[PDB]
Amino acid sequence: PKQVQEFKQILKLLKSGSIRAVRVKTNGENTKFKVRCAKYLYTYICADKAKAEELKKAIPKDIHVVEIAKKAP
Amino acid sequence: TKGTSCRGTRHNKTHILCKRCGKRSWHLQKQRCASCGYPDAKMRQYAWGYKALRRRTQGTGRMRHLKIALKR
Amino acid sequence: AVRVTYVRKHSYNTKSNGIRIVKTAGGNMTVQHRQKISNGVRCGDCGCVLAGIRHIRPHQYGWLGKSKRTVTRAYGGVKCHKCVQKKILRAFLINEHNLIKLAAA
Amino acid sequence: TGHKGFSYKLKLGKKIHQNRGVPQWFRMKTGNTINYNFKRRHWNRRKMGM
Amino acid sequence: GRRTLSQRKGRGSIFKSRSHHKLGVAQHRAIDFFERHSTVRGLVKSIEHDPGRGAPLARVVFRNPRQYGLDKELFICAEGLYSGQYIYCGSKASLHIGNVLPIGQCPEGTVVCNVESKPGDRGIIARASGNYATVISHNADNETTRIRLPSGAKKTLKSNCRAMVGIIAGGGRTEKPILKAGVAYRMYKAKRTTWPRVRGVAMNPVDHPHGGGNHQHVGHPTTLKRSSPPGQKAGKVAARRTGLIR
Amino acid sequence: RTKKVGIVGKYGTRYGASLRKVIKKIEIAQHSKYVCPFCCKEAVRRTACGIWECKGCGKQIAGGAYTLSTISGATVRSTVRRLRDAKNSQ
RNA sequence: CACUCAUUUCGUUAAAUGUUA
RNA sequence: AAGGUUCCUAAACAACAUUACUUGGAUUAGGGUGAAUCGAUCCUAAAUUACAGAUGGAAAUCCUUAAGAAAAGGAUUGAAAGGGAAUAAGAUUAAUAGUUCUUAAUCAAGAGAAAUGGUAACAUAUCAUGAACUUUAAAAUGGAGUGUGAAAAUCUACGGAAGAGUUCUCUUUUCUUCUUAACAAAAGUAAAUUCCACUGAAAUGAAUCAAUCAGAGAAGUGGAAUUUAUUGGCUUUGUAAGAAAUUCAAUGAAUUGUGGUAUUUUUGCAGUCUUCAUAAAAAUUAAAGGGAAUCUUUUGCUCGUACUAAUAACCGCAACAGGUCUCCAAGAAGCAAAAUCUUUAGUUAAAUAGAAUAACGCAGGUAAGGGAAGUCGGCAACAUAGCUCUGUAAGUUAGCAAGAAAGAGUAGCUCUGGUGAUCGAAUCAGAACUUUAAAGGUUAGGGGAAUCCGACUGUUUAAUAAAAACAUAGCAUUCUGAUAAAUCUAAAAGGUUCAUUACAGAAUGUGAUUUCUGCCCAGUGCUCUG
RNA sequence: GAUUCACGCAGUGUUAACGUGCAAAUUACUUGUCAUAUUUGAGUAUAGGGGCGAAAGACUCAUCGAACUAUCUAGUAGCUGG
Repeated sequence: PKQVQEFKQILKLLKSGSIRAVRVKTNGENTKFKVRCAKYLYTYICADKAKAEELKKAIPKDIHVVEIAKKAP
Repeated sequence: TKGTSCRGTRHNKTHILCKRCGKRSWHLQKQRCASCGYPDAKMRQYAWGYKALRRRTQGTGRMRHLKIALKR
Repeated sequence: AVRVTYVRKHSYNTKSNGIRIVKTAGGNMTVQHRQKISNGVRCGDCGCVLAGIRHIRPHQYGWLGKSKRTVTRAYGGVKCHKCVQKKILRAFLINEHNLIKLAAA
Repeated sequence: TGHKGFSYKLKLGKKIHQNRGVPQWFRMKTGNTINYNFKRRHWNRRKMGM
Repeated sequence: GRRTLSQRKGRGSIFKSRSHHKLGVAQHRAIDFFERHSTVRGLVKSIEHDPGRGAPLARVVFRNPRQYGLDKELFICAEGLYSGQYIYCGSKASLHIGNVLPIGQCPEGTVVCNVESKPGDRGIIARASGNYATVISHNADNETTRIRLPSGAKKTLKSNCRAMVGIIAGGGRTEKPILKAGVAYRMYKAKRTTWPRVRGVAMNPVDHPHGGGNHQHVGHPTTLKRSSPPGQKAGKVAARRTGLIR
Repeated sequence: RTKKVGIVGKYGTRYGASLRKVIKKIEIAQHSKYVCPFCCKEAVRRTACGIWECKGCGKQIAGGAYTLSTISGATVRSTVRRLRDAKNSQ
């Protein structure tokens, strides 16, 4: 597992076709966008709800998205 | 301590099974069999061991090919 | 305290059977397997440990980057800077001495 | 031992297979004298020596 | 009777040399053209402790006379040799400590070591700690020279026999008194199995010719002929003299 | 601290007065420092029997068993030097 | 007595031996 | 390792486990052992064995790279404790699990005229070519003792959340949980060591527990590198809370701070000491010198894997008080991993019991007065015993004797003082008062005066002898120049000391140190340059 | 190759227990020793007129002043028994 640091690199990950799945985990303070790629699982810790919504919109519609909360699937 | 006590450390095999004669007579460190006289090409037989000759010799086994050749 | 067991079937505390007992989830402790401590590179002349090269197992040098297993200098990774500096002075001063002593003195 | 050669394990399995009694139907054959297998052994009674 | 310990030593089962950590064979380089008619230069890279022998060994590196590469040697270090030194082997080598010269090039009175008994056999005599041979005289009529062995005997060798100039390092090793049986035990760590020596008188008649009776005594003269068979050749053999000499 | 048994005090009372006195002289020389012949620093220390290493100067020298240079090897060095002069000059 | 040619003991990567130039 | 199905379940109890058994390691029938990452496989060690050759009447022996038209250099085997490419957490089964499942990784083998920066030490998500050949380094190296970095466990300070225990006597109380992997990241920040630049130290400085270091250049200032149980040591971050732990409700909800100049274990590091001891190799990997030539995806074969590992699974005829190699390791108390008691875990069964309370026993004790008078002999038992202070003789190899011998003190409670850093450590000293006057529950030297033997540490007759016997260091003698001495073999380009070379190899006697080794060469040996 | 305690090991004494034993050599207490001439596993080497032995004729699979096993062998017996 690797972590992307700022908002720019994460977008290029969803823009690229290498993506396989996306899981969004909402915590009591932040929300993590975990992009399941071929080799690694990249994650972005978004602490701003406004920028979280922007990242949710940028997800391609043909990919599976899992929304996680206090209860795991 | 040469009796009961000294037998506690006996957990290393001198002999294992032999590939040619099937008996637990293959000396590991000597690398030869004490019963059939392995890698030696000739089977180990002695005239003083008359019983050992009648325990493993011709006719003591299946005789898979020779049982047909002689009767033919 | 929590007592542990070996995971592999090596029952003796040899050099390759080093372990570390670390804490895991729920309070129980698991057994790791720790690497052996390795030496580094030495200068071929003075036998001093070379700088800029990590002390890892020999097969792990292949995994490193190209620049991480040498120094960007002549005889880098086999000779110290003091080892090299004397090689340069030996080469130049002996040849210069031969030029004047012999070779049309 | 846990560690063993492949052919040694198969000879251990054969000794397990041979440690069985006469089946019931065999005992009802006419002119039958084989009721108990006398080549039987147990781990705590006789060591098979291999 | 039984077989004495001297007989059991010749089979070499537990009495084999404990030569596992030894550096190697210490000798001169094989004689070639460049050392018969010229000189080669060798660098003393390091000085090491060879297990089982009292003198240090030198790792000399000659470059190569004919091919490309190195020629790693292993000399018996002469006293005064140091790391990084240049030593020379050859007929025209200078008379300096550590150089290897033919014995005929050494002036009379020269002190040499690691002398060859036969030319090209890579050193025989004067190889233990602090030991040396002295050149006595030369004889150009038959190309032979006379040297004095460390035991005092004189030997006549071919003039082209090779030797190293100087003293073998490590002298005075035997002048230090061993004090403990443990120290003597460690001395034979890289040597044969000989140390704890049971006296023959302390044995039984089956074990030894000295194996005594009710009193620990030999009973017969201890000076024996050289023609005594093994198993009875115990004591002093062909003793010309005997006792505290005056 | 001790009147006369200085370094052989580690032996206690169990090897004889003379044997302790003979080895006392050797052990003092064996564990002493010597002047480096190349850099003149009192830094040469024995590592193994016959091997003397010069600490702050980086030289390995072959020498005596318990001293840097034996008296027998000292005369030999002077003997060879004198013999070489005679050969060089006539 | 002189030699080597069987014979002995060796050494090497059988790596400039012997005679001229 | 050894055993070999003893493992798990169900039915069943004739025999077996010195009574009995509904129990069982016993009877019957089924079930059970899942690997690219753990091992074997691979490499070599001591050593072992081939073809050809050498030797032998023979069987066969020798040689292992020397003898060879064999093998760029030398063949086979030899380690489940040595070397070694790469996997972790949680869950799961009646039983297997670094092996299955979930999630997340890693490794190997594949497929899709040749760069910059820094003065320098040296540094740049592949970058930025690098053949033959050669070299270097790694794999890969004893032990002791001291100091110290980090982690874990234990203890503890602050702040709580949740549950439990005691509670007519108190106790803002006692207890339990508050966790997190492989592999990677790089907010913040360490200890140690080695180098580099500036400058040039004497009125000599720098420093350590100890040392040790400096004009072949100290200290100071500023830098570079490496080590610290994976990336980069620690906190922190991704994995990752969605797991797990502790609770509550009837699947759903709650929480999961921060510290310590404390002890122990583990793991590194730094210098010190010690050797007539210097304390493996190969597979395999990287770098250098040289300058010839011009992100996605696939696969990962074979074998072991159950169970015991012992007061019942092993070896002793057995469920034998015997023997048998290791890993992890809580509290009290103490110098202590001692004796004693307890927590987690395991167990209450381990060749049957009940009544009675004779003799004589086996094991454990006590005793008036006397105190070895017993006895071959203080055998056995008693006795002394921890710590602090005072004190300690003859003799002596001057090191010791020595814990000599001998004497005084020691409890509980209430206080004071000393030993540090910019709040904390148990340690030491002293002073009041009280008592049954204090090491003693457990643990825990009896001492002195002589003589004999062996100098000392050590070894020995497994199963009646542990010693004065053997060894030992010291001393002394003998032979030997290596084609030798000793010596194995029937023989041998055969073998051992010998990878050796007189400060060595081989054969002997006496047995540390001090003092001394007297006279005898007729006899028997040995020797002669006759 | 100092003195001691502990984990371990041994075997000084009781000439204790037991002596048709827990045991074809063990148990208890006392005692000694308890890392460098130390302890110990696995691998490996040495074989019967041989090996190995800090030496006791000790050890070499409960067998050692010459192992075990088989053959010569139904060895011979002026001696004992029937």
